[PDB]
Order: sequence, then C-alpha cells, then structure tokens
Amino acid sequence: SDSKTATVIVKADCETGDIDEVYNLAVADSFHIYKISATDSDSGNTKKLLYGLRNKKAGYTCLCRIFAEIESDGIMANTNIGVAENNRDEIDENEEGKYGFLIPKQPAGAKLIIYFFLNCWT
Amino acid sequence: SDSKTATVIVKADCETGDIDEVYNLAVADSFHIYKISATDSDSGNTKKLLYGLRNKKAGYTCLCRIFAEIESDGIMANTNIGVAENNRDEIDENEEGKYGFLIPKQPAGAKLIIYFFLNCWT
Amino acid sequence: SDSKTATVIVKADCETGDIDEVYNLAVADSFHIYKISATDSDSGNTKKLLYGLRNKKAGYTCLCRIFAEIESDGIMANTNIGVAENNRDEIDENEEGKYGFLIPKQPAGAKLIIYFFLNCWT
Repeated sequence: SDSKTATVIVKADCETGDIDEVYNLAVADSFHIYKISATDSDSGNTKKLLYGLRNKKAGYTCLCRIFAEIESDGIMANTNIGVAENNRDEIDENEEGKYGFLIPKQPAGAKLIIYFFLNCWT
Repeated sequence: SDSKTATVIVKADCETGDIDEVYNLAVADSFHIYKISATDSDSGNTKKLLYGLRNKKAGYTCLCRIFAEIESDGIMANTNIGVAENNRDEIDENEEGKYGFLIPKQPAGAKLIIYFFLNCWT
Repeated sequence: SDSKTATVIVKADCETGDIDEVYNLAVADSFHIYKISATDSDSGNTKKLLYGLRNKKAGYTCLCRIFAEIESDGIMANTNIGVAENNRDEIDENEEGKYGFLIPKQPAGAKLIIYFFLNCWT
C-alpha cells in the first residue's frame, strides 16, 4: 500500500556538532534526528561529526539518502566533506540510520547542512 | 489550515548577476525572484551577488532555506560560496527575503545556481 | 492538463562510470538513466562521464535540470565538477537528454551522485 517521501534539512554547528534546526519539507514527529558524536582528530585539523536518524513512523520501512555541505561566510577554507558512516539499507520502525561526516576544521560560525532524502512505505 | 512547499531553482550569471531562468518544481506567480545587486570587490577577485525573493501568496506566511553552487565547464577555479544576507525568519505576504552570496571571480560563462526551499502556510 | 515533477538521485562509480543505484523520490518506469560513455583524458588526471536520461512517459514532455557532487571518504582531493553536455530543452517521449561531467581523477571508491530534477506535463 501507501508510499511517502520527505526531505529534511538539518543545520548543525561545525564546532560542537549541535543541531541548530530541523527543517521539514512537507514529518516532524515521523523522524528524530540527533547528534551522536563530535570528535576532533588529535591533529585538530579535522572534525568527525556523526548523526542518527530514527524512523518513528508506525508501520513504515524507510530508505535514507544524504547530501551535506558546509555553510560559511568565507570562501578560503577547504569545504570538502568525507562520508563515513552511511546507512543505505532499509530502516524499520524505531531503527536508526547513522550518518558520519569528516570535515576540515572551519572558521568560527560555520555550519554543516545535511539533507535527508527519505523514502518510506508500508 | 493549508500548508505547502515548493523548490525553485534559479540560474544566474556569475559576471552580471542577471537571472537566466526561474525553474519551479511543482508557484511561478506565487513568488518573485530578482537580482538586487552585483558588485565587484575592489580587488576584483570576488563578486557579491544579492537576490530577493518576495512572497506573493495571498494568505500565506513562508520560510525559505537556500543552497547555491557554481555551475562551470572548468574544474580548476575555486567554487566555494560565502553566505552573506540570509533571511531565516517568517516572510509575510509581499515581504521579501534577501539572499547574498560571496563568490570567487569565475571564468567567463560560469553560472550561480540557487535553490530556494519554500515552506508556506496559512 | 496534468503536470508532474520527480527527483531521481543516481549513484555512479567515478572510475568505471557504472550506475550503482537509481533512487526515485515519489517514476522508475517513467525514466531510463544509463551510462553513455566514460573516458580518461590522455593525461589521466581527469575523467569524462556522460549519461543519458530518456523520457518514457507516454503523453508527457519533460524538462530536466541537474546537480552533481563527488561522494568520497576523503577530503584532500579536488571535487570540482565541470559541466559539459546538458540538455536544457524539452524532451519528448522516448527522446533522451544527455548530461556530461568532467571530474578530476578520484581516489578508489569515490562516487558521482547526480540529481535529476524532472518537470513533466501533457
């Protein structure tokens, strides 16, 4: 039967990893997105930011694909993002997908914007 | 009551700032997008491109989130984009949100593609 | 009469060009996406990856806009993408749009993620 898709745009802080905003396209109670972990490399030149998305839709199985980009007021810093953890499989109800990003150290104030492309069905 | 979302993909010229195309996903009369300003830095190494989006939907209040990327036939130029003006707040009817981008000088022909993620309600 | 939009996220391999996954947002039989060509530059420092999208929707004419990004577990490589072939025009039934990308040589395992923004009508 029923099939649904949603796009959720998450703004997170590049220094603490904290989530600043969860912005739903067309869904707020259907998913829970949370910081799992934010660790510096011992060099301090990179940052590892790890997030989880939990399917909270009773009845539904979900797929999740992602895109992420650094949002910054400067233009001189490296903004490549390395993908680490990435759950490409089905995500049952109350199961989580984990999405990890390796980012270069950013200037103060820089943000990580993560786009979750959700495809769910019963 | 009613709630709506739209994605609008705008192609603008990196040298003049002029808008080449307003491409609506699922909306053409609901919004007006326009160049406000295009200024070189006195160094001439960067470009400041500023756009406005006006809510034209009678009854509706809107949120707007953005993504932008340089579209270019080369691969050797810096394509980092610095975010400047960015209206994250509610946008009432006939109110505008202003979105400003700091870009590096690009080779001839390069374009700025701006994605507007619109979430409107009554 | 009727009007429709779809987003299709394609994962392709940066070394062979092969398509790993066609991920439809809200469509699987409406379009066919295929590798046309993958060629090294004789320098071997760049890669030219060319794809076709065929409209398979009986009755429909389509527009297609694209976004592409390198998905990689590292952060040290150039990930600029040069746009080459790009069909901006109408695409009739069983007509194809061709989309070509110039990418820098990537580390093993790196992927090209192409986003097709489809707007179709009768």
